[PDB]
Amino acid sequence: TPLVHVASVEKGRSYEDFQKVYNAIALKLREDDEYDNYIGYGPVLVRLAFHISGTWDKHDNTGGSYGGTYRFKKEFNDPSNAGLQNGFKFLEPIHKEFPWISSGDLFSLGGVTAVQEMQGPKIPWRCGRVDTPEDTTPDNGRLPDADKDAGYVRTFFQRLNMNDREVVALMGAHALGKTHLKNSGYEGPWGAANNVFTNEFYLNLLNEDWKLEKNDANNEQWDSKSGYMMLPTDYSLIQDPKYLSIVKEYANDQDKFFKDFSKAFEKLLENGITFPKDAPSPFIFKTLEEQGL
Ligand code: HEM
Repeated sequence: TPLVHVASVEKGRSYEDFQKVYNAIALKLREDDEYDNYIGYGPVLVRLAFHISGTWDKHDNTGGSYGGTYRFKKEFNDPSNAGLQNGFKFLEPIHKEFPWISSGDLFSLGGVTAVQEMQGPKIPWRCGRVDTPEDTTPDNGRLPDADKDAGYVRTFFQRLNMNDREVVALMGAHALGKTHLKNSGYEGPWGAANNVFTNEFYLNLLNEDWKLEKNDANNEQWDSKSGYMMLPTDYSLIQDPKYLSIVKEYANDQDKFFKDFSKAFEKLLENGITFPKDAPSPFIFKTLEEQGL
């Protein structure tokens, strides 16, 4: 009925092979630090990992990270994906260097690398994604809109099998990077340390004095006097009672948040994939720092 996407390890590669891809990405993150006014490419990679995974549909098993379909024009030119071409271009040279890795594996590894190199938690990762044909490319319109409420969010996430806790954990990724008017019709960062992974998102949500205003693209956003912004969907996390109690917990305990994020992120990246019993267990990569590089 539903497609079956069985993970198949890149022939003859082991842990050491993947750690090398990881190190290459990480070294290039360290090196191209001027991107986006010195934010670096971390945030854009994280966003890319979400976008390639978020097209999944638990009803017929289409979309998700397995097929590396973002590589095709249709998905590539998805209006919801505007701005991601920057993460793509960042990874190309890496792919050229390690041509045996599948796309889905590369896109998803980039997210993991980014998180860990920005001092986030360790995210166990699995290889085995296999490139699929251009016709397995999902139609545009499966990614979420920003101008909605908590109801919308819950519903949307349900399509990916995520519960409340998972939604809130994943959203703390909004501590990174910022919105760009030309990309999404929104402008401004969510906080101050936008290239270090922390629970800042939750603190800003609870602690700032947010004002609803229209931006230059004529969209509504929540603006704070500190110069931060929140999308309607971010703001909805404090409008929903179930969401709000989790926001508070995270605001209160970065460690808890890191644990929840880690699990949720890996789940997101593995949705739609079947891992045979002989498949290697998830790898945990060392950072540059841990290797002394
Ligand atoms: C309701 C769900 C979500 C909505 C509506 C949403 C919407 C957006 C929008 C409109 C942008 C700005 C794009 C631009 O102008 O460059 C953005 C950026 C971003 N998104 Fe989300 N997002 C959602 C969930 C997530 C999740 C689950 C993650 C990862 C766990 C994520 C990671 C990011 C990151 C890191 C950025 C900043 C990228 C940069 O600085 O280039 N988002 N998101």
